Amino acid sequence: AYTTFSQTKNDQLKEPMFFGQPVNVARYDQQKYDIFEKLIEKQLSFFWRPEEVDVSRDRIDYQALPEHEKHIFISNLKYQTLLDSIQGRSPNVALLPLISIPELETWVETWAFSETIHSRSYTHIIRNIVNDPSVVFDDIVTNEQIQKRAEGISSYYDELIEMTSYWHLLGEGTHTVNGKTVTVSLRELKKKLYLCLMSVNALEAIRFYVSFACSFAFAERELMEGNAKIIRLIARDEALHLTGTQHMLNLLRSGADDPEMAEIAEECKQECYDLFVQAAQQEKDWADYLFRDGSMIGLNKDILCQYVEYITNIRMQAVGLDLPFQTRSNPIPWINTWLVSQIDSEVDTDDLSNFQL
Amino acid sequence: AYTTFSQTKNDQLKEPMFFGQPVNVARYDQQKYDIFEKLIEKQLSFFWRPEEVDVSRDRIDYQALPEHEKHIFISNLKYQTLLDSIQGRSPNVALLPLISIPELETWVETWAFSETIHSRSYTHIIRNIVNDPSVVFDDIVTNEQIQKRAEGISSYYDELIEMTSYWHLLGEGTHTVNGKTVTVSLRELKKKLYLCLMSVNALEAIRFYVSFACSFAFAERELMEGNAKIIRLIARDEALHLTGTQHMLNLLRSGADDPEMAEIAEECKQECYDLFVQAAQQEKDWADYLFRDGSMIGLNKDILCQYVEYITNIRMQAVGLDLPFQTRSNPIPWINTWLVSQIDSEVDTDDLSNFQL
Amino acid sequence: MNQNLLVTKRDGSTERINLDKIHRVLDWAAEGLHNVSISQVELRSHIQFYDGIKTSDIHETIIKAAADLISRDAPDYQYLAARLAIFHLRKKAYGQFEPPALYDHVVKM
Ligand SMILES: Cc1cn([C@H]2C[C@H](O)[C@@H](COP(=O)(O)OP(=O)(O)OP(=O)(O)O)O2)c(=O)[nH]c1=O
Ligand SMILES: Nc1ncnc2c1ncn2[C@H]1C[C@H](O)[C@@H](COP(=O)(O)OP(=O)(O)O)O1
Ligand SMILES: [Mg+2]
Repeated sequence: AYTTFSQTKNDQLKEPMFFGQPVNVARYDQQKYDIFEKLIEKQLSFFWRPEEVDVSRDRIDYQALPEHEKHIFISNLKYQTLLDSIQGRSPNVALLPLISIPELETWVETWAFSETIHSRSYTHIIRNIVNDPSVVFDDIVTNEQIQKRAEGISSYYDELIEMTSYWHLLGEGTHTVNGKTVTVSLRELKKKLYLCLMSVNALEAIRFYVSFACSFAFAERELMEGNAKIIRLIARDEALHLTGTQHMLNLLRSGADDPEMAEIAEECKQECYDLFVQAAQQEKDWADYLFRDGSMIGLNKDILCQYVEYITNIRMQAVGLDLPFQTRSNPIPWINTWLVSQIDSEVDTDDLSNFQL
Repeated sequence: AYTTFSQTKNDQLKEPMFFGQPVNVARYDQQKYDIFEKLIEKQLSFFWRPEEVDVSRDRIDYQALPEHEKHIFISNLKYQTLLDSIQGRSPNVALLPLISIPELETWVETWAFSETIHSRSYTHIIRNIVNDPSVVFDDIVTNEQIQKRAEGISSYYDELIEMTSYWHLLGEGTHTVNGKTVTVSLRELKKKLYLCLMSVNALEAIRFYVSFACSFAFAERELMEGNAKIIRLIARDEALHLTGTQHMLNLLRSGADDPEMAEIAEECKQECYDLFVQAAQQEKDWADYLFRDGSMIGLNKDILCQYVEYITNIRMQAVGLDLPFQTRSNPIPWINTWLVSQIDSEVDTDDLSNFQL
Repeated sequence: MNQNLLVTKRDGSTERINLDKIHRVLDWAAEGLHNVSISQVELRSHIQFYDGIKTSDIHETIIKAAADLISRDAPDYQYLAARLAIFHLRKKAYGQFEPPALYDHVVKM
C-alpha cells in the first residue's frame, strides 16, 4: 500500500517516474531527470500574487462593453475558473501517490500550488468587474456548455485515482469485491496514467491557450487591462505546466523510464489522437457559443477556430502524434506578445598617379 | 468515489470541513471559516526562498565546531530533513480527498507547498556545509536512531490514507474483499482523521520546536548564523501550520462543524493524550542521542528535555488535553526572540511669613 | 577539527575542558529557585574559551552573568548569583567548600 515515508533505502536516481518505490527523503542536490528541477526553480521565480495587480479600471471597461461582449468575456472567465479549479487539486490527488522520484514529486506539488494562485486571481478578477460574484460562480457548475467538458476532463483524473486506490489496497491480480470480480492490472494502470497526462497536456496546452486568445484580444483593444496582466502571468506559468507534461509524456513514450511504458504508449496512440481531436473539436464548439450573439474587433468564430487548429497541430507534434488539421500560419500573431518574453581628408597623390585614365 | 469536479451544485458555506461533497468550484470571495483564508493570505505573504539567505560563513563555522557539536547540528538537520520530508507530501495525499470546503482545500495545498520550500532549504544548508551531501542524505533512511521516529508519524498518515481509499471505492458498510470481510465505518474514518491531525499538531508544534531550540542555540553563540536565518523563516511558517491544525482540531472537537465529531473527539481524548505524551517522550529520547557525545554552552539533555515538557503542556492545553508534565517556567527564554517578529529662583517672602516655626 | 582545549584548575593543574562541570555548578545554585534559567546564564556569559583558561576566571564570569539577570520578572537570580559567589569565596579561602573547624582556623590566622 501507499506509505508517506517508505522504510527501504532506494537509490532515487534509479527509480522510475511513476509506480516505483514511494519517495522517502526529499533531496534536491541530484536528479534523475533535471527538467523537473528546472521547472521548480522557474516556477518559484515566477511567484506572483493577484492583489499586486491593479484591476480597478477593468470595472469601467466591462460595464461599457456591448451585451454580447460581456458574454464573451464572462463565459471565458467561468471556463477558466472551472479548468484551473480542477487543476488546483487534481495533480496532487492523482499523481502524488504514483510518483517515485523526488524532483517530480515536488514539481507536481509546486505545479498544483501555482494553480491555486490562478484560482485566487479569478476570484480577484470577478469581484472587481461584476457586482455580485455569486452570479458568476453559481453558474460554473450548472452551465450547459461548461459542464459537458468539465465532467469529460475530470473523468480521466477520476479513473486514474480509482485504479490507483485499488492498486494500493488490493495489489495486482484478479480479486473478488462483494461477489463481483475485479481485475487489477498495473499495465492498465500505466495506461490510465498515460491517457490522463495526455488529457492534461491538451487541457493546458490547447484549451487554455484558446482562452488566452479571448482574454488578450480584449487587451489589444486596451480593454480589461488589469485582467490581461493577470492572464499574462497565468500564461507564463501555463508554459511551464505543459512543458512538464510534455517531458513526462515523451519520457514515458520513449521507454527511457520504463521499458513496458514504451509499448503501452503505442497501444494508446489512437486513443490519444482521438482525445486531442475531441478536445480541439470541443473548443471550436465552445467558440461557436461565445460568438453566438456577435463578434468583436479581432476575434470571431473563424479566427478562434483557426487558432484552435493552429495551436493543436503544434501541441500534438510536440508529443509525437499525427497532425489532425491542415498546415496553417498563426492566425493571431499578436498573441505572442503575451505568451513569450566625417571624412578622412588626406590624399596620396602617388597612389592616385598609379592609375591610367 | 472521489471526483475531481463534483457535478452537484452545493452551497459550500454549509458543507463540513471534511467528508462532505468533494469541492468543485474554487472560489475565495466567501468562507465558512475565514481562519483558513487568513492563513492562506498570511502564508503567501511570508513567501521566501533559501538562496536569498547568505550561508557562506556557515561552512567555516561548522568545520571549526568540536566533533560532538558537529554531531548535534547535523543530527538535528537530518531529523528536520526527515520531518518536513513527510510534511511535503502528506497533507496533500491524506487530506485533499477528504476536504469539502474550498478555503480549507487551498490552505492544505499552500501548507504542503510551503513545506517543500523547507525541504529545499535543508538541501541548501546541507550542500553549503558538507563536502558530499550524499553522506548526509543517505544516513537519514539507514541510521537506526532516526527512522524509528519516522514510522511513528507516517503511520497516522498511512492508516488515514488507506481507510479513505476503502471509503471511496467501497463506501460505508460491511464488505467482503477476496472472501475476507472488510467493514468500512465513517465513524472510524472520522476517528482516523482526528487522530492524524492530533499527530500532525504534535509534530509541528512540539517536535519541530524542539529542533528550533538546537538551531537557535548555535545562533545565540553567533555560530551557524546562516542556518539560523533560514530556520527563523521556517519557524515563522511552522507557526502558521500549527495554527491550522489547532483550528481544525478545535472546530472538530466542539461539534461546531460536525456534531457527530464531538463524541468521536471524546472517544479519542485518551488516545490523543497518550499520542502527545508519547511524542514528548520520543523527543526527550531524541535529545539523549544528540548529547550522547557531550553538550554545548546553553544546551544539554536536561535543558532540552525541560523545554520539551514546557512546550508540550502549552500545545496540549491549546487543543483541550490534560497537562502531562509539571508546571515549569521557560527553561530557554532566549528562544522567544526567534519565534516572533533647574531651579525657579523666585521666592515669596509674604507667603513665608504666613508660617509658624 | 576538535582542538581538545585545556583549563587551569585552582591547584594549577590542567585537564580537558568539560562543560558538565559548569552545568552542575549552575544547576546546584538554581535549585529551588523560580523563573531562572541555567541556559540563560551560560549564553549571557559570552565565555571565551582559550587553552589554559583559569577555572577561577570561568567562575567569576558566570557570577557576573547571573548577577546581571537580577530583574523584576526573575528576582530569584539574587540567590542564584549569591550561591555562586558564596561557593567562590569558600574556594578562595579554604581550597574546598566545607570550612575547617573553628579552632583550627583561628590558630592558623
Ligand atoms: C557545596 C555543594 C556543591 N555541590 C555541587 C557543586 C559542584 O559542581 C560540585 C562540587 O564541586 P567539586 O567537588 O569541586 O567538583 P568538580 O566537578 O569541580 O570536580 P573536581 O574539582 O574534582 O575536578 O557539587 C553539591 O552537589 N552539593 C553541595 O553541597
Ligand atoms: N574541566 C572543566 N572545564 C571547564 N570548566 C570547569 C571545569 N571544572 C570546573 N569548571 C568550572 C565550574 C565552576 O563554575 C568553576 C569553579 O569550579 P571549582 O570546583 O571551584 O574549581 P576546580 O574544579 O578547578 O577546583 O569552574
Ligand atoms: Mg572543582
